Amino acid sequence: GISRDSRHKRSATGAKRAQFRKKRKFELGRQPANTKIGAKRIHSVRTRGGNKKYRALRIETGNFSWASEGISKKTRIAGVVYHPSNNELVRTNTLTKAAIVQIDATPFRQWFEAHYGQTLKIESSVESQFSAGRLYACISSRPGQSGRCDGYILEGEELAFYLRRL
Amino acid sequence: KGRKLNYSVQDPIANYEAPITSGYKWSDDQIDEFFAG
Amino acid sequence: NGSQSIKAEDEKVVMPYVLRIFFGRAQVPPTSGQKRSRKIAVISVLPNFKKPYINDFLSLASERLDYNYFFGNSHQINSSKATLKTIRRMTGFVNIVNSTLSVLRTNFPLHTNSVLQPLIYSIAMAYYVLDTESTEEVHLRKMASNLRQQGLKCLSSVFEFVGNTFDWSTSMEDIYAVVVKPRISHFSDENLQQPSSLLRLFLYWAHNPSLYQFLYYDEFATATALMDTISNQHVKEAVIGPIIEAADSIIRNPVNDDHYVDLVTLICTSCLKILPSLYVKLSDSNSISTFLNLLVSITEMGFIQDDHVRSRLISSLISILKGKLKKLQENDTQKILKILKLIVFNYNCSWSDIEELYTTISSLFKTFDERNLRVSLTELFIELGRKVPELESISKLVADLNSYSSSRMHEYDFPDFINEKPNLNEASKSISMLKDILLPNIRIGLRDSLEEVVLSYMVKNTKYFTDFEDMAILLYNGDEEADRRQRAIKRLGEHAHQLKDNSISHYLIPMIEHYVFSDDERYRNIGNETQIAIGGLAQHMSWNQYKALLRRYISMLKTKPNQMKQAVQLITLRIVRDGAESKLTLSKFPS
Amino acid sequence: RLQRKRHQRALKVRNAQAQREAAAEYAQLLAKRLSER
Amino acid sequence: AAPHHWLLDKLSGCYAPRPSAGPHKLRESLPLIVFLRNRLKYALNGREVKAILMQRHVKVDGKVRTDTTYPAGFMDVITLDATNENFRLVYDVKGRFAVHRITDEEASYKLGKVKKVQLGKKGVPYVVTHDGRTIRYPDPNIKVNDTVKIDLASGKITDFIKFDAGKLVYVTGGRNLGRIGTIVHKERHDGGFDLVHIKDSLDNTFVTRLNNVFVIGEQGKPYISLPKG
Amino acid sequence: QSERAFQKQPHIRWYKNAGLGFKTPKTAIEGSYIDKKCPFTGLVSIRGKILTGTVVSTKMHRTIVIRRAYLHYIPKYNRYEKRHKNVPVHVSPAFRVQVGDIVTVGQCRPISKTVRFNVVKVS
Amino acid sequence: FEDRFDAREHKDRSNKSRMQAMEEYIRESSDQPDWSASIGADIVNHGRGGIKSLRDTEKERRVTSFEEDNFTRLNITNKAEKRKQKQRERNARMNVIGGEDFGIFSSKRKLEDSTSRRGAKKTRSAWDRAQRRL
RNA sequence: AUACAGUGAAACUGCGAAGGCUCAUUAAAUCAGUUAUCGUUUAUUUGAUAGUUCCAUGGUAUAACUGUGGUAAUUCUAGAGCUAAUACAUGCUAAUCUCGACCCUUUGGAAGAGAUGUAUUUAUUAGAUCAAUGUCUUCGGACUCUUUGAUGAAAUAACUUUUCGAAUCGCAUGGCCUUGUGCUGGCGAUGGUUCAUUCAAAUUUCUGCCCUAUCAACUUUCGAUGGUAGGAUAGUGGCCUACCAUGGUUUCAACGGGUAACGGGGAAUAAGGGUUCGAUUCCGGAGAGGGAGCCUGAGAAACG
Repeated sequence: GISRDSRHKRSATGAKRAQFRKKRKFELGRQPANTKIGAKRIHSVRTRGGNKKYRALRIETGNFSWASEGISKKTRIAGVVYHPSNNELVRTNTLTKAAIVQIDATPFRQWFEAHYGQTLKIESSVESQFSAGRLYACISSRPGQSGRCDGYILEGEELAFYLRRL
Repeated sequence: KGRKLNYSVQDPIANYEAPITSGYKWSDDQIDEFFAG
Repeated sequence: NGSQSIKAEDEKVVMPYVLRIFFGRAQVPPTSGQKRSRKIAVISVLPNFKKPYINDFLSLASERLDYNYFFGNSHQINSSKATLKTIRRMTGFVNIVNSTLSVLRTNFPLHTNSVLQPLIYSIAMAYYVLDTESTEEVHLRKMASNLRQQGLKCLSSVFEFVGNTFDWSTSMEDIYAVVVKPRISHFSDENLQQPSSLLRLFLYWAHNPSLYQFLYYDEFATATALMDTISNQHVKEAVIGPIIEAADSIIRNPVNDDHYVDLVTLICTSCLKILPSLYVKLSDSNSISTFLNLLVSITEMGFIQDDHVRSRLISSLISILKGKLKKLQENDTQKILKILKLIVFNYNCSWSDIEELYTTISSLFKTFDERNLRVSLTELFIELGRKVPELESISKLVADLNSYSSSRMHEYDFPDFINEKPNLNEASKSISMLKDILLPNIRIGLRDSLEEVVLSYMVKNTKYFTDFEDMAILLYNGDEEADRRQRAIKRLGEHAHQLKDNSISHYLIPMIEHYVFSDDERYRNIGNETQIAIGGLAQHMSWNQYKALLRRYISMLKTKPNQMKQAVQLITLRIVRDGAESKLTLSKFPS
Repeated sequence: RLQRKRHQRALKVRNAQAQREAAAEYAQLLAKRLSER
Repeated sequence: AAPHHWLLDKLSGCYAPRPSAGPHKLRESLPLIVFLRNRLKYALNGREVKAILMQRHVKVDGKVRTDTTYPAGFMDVITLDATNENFRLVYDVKGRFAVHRITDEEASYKLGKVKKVQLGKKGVPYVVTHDGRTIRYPDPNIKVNDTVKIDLASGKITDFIKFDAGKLVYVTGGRNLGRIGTIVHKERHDGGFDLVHIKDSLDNTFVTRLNNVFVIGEQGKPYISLPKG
Repeated sequence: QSERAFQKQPHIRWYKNAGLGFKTPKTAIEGSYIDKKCPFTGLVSIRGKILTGTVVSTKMHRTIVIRRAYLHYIPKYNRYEKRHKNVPVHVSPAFRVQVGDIVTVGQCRPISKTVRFNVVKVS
Repeated sequence: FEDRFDAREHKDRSNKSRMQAMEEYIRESSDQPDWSASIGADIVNHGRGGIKSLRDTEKERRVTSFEEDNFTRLNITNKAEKRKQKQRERNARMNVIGGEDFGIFSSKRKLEDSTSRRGAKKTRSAWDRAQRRL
């Protein structure tokens, strides 16, 4: 990154003759670490005293949350199909916040068969993924700042809310 | 489409390199009789 | 290492049931002692050996919680668990009173019971082990003294074990063997019952059906004993009615009325309790109250009384006819209760109720004139049904006027009790007049005219649908009455209802002036209606802030005139709240 | 060394018996204020 | 290089003493060197005021706090052991720090304006003041700008003064800084020039802010003693 | 009321109150509007000062351009030249503000490059 | 708008309007004596300087009061002394004749503009001037 | 003073330097005050603030130091041999908290059931009622609509390569008899996690003295104007990028034109007669040969 200041750009009035200043330390834009899938490597960068910041690049073990009961359990990552904060970001298959990524939902199968007995009330277009294995789930946590991959599962309303999109 | 495809002329790259006369070691007749088909 | 072992438990399910049962069998083979303790009891135990046993119970709890469906259960794990529980009971009840290792082995025993209840929490209708009576007799000989031990708000080791044993299909064999419901009913009929009493009541209500579907005659007599417990626990669900979980009482009372009719005094107690189920708490919902009144009717269809429960059911119908809730479903249940109450008053009630509730027909206006020409001497439920029809139930307007006039005719033909009935008529007409009704306010005005049977011309001209010369003559009648606490409060309430934020009509200044003139003519009656004037000024002061403050400001200014005349007459009072309301007016001044 | 092992344990249990009792001892004063309010 | 509040004579020096960090801000406090050395003159220079600070005569707010630039702000009771010196220092009418002399039963406490009440962590009610005494558990009816009375032996609130219309208020801030009389008017606006207004000898009127004013007692009975002329 | 991706929803239908003499309309308490930066449900909290004036343009959505003429006692040429000010402001589900419409706003948490004020009142 | 703490408007100025002709008339019509020195004690360098002016002996009295009051000698601070002592003694030998300064008579500064002709009690009403007299 | 014991070259250590010259000309954007940050960082100042334990003390690997040397040579070096820690990094640790079946009456709690943290990043929700001085008194009560008040519009399911439950010291032999350091046992400084304050910084609301329409258009030509999401942030923020809408300022002075902008703006002290001389902070930002990239710290795009 470069900057965080209004001095390089124009305001709501249209001004000119900028030529302002050598940029300070507190306009610090670090490089955009597009977090991907790999082996888990988090860079421990420093800022503002001992404010360590976890910059995750190759995180896997996503803690994704069963919605209707709120069961955040551990799984892997496959790939993001739709994220128009950059439509090339899904072409390159990175992993950022608020992305809709696919999960092999085998521990969710284990929890359902463990606290319900039988195997398969829950919606049908996610029951198809209960059968097959890959369910859609959206990342909540920030791997570029907190270094973690947490998320929430897609269950019904939010599922169709994304499936009608793409 | 503001910063998208500015068809301007830029200062440091206007003489960043220099061309070559013969270039391809083949002939252009070799191009024509190379991919006639 | 606790977090590391928690990770090992969260990943300790990936292997099959064979490997899970093998790891559980290796955990069982630490300190089982099945050669020594599978017969009756253990040979020896130590503090660190019980710590291996307490760790074994903790590992059983962690394994069951991890694999909380299958758990890889085995009879070797069951025998190791029974040996550990018996060794914990033996060490705790045979060691001397030093309490350190005794409390360690007691918190080992409560945790081992929690891990035992976890096995039935995980694998309940999966194993159903046929050699249950070994562990059942072991735990019974251990916890014989736990009679009223599980009676608390949080005691849920043996209470949860009893609920688990009672909420099964064929695991009630150890229940119906000797006793489960006896000790459960002892702690249930304990008088210091906290809110787990409702949990035990729901467990026995669900568990009476397994003891009834059981083909064994011992379980049939145990279901009879569960009905006998429902008859001998007639104070617990009464005293523990502190929440809205009265559907358990309504579900047991319907089950009891459908199941067992054992005494006429029991049916009278059930009917009086379901009468208290509608005369105890006003937060009972529609389906619960309907099923409670239907259960009272179902006990009355079997074994009702002829005078006492007759009057109790008549009071029940006199409340339910003023209710008539839930789109005539409560009205139909009230008609059934009036037809089952079995009296002459109840016979006239069922007649005059069925003749009006015939599924939205003109039989209501037929039956009003029918009972008017053939006026019944019961008259209580008749006045209830004819005052619900005089309220905001649109039809029977002239029939409501004739019903009020006929009640007045009966109250004049009495010439005491029917005058106290007219007191109830006036206390109903007061809440009718202080309302947003249109037809029922005019019916209450007609009832006021029939109670008034100058003043009669004033009432009929206030109910004259003219409102300009009518309101002028009302102001002149107030002037003649100036030159009555509840009576003038009712007249001013009817006037304020006819001029109650109806800002699509003129002369609202003269309407509020007539309200304040009647308020002044009541405030002149200082010996009686000073309290009513204070209440009317207080209600107008509340209306001065309640979402509309245009005419209520002039009402405040003109109700200040009673204070001005009183202070000119005084030339003792309560200055404190008057000054605080002056401060509130000064705060409204800074708006 | 062992006398330090005496004094460390004694100051630790005294620190517990001071702090963890004083905390509830003003939480009960909060309970008195809540009962009177 | 000085402020106005210190009553500092100009013929003193060149470098002015910056107070160190502490309870109060820099702009509303005087350090101990400008207190003892050149105001009531128990010293002649920085060397001997450091000497008596090492001797530890000062007992501000019941603790010693041996420091030269310790920022004694509003009504921190400076206590000196020799000749039982008890000093409550308040604002005069023209912006300076008038240091009134008080007695022991008055220096056994102080008062403090409450700034905010918090549900911080683990269900604990919470109160701060201008010296930042985070004391446990007041009543729920502590609004902003009320007045707690600190114990000064332990830290507990002993008495409480409610901020409402008809209370004796002290103004420290803006162009009203250091006035007393608290009643001509009340006017709470919605973001500025919001206050209770203060009288004069002819009962004149005044405008200030909420945070720039804080209560000291009642109409005739403050349990603080005040200096006179 | 969902024309964009990424789970358009409140962020914890939802409802709160900033207090301090500004009402919340009933659709803004319980309605289908999201209230992302409208301060009644919102994510922002209120502070600062409150300014009042009429508008000039409400052309783009979530842009309320207030005008604010105010008196100032000019001593230079001893006559009052009339003031004018501008401030962009995000929408609220209470009034489609047209030309005229003296409204007021409270200071909070810079939303775009130049907006710190969000509408709280219409009269 | 809002208030802002102004020590320049609650600071004792009292010197923009202190004129020596008015002060001399007040000393004449004062009817309480004036603390003059024993007559030789106020000449300065055996007569190499002046006598000393009234402002100079007032300032000397202030300096000795502050001196005894906090036990400190004042100094030979170079910038302030090269301004004030040399410029002060040169205008002293210019304008102070025999203990009396005549510098003011050679100086344009209007008396009635600043120091007389009251600004607060300006009495810009006939009624206000009538009530100010009566 | 036969394991230490004073002088002390040269080495590790704690800190020191804790704020100094020149050069090109910025019109409330440099500056000054002020509003706010439940929109954010914070060393130091100050006030507060920790409950998971199955069959008598933990490991080699480096210095300084010796010894062999190289090179013209440095605060340049390399082999070989030892050796210590508040250096590195694995690891030893009593039972007390509520509801109280029972009470024996005061020396009152024995049985049972429920307990027990922090630091990181994910979701549901705790966050309408009852008491009278009075409606009717039938001198009893269903009482809130009236007359006043009150609880009230962090509890849990998980990650993290997780920090800790004192290897600090001082003052006081003091109490006990578990038959010997058996328990020591009282207090205070330094620790130690977290919050708030203070300090400082960054943003941000507004206010503040040249003539200017021969500057009437500017802004989308470093996004112009806003919306949605992500990235980066100490966080707010078109600060940057994807997508979308065509906006926004202006004759109520946009935007643009220059200097006695080596002068000005209170930036401040004022002086007992100097009336724009007469006290100072700051001209604008940079630079450590020249641009570029990186690093350190509570604070930096470091005078080192």
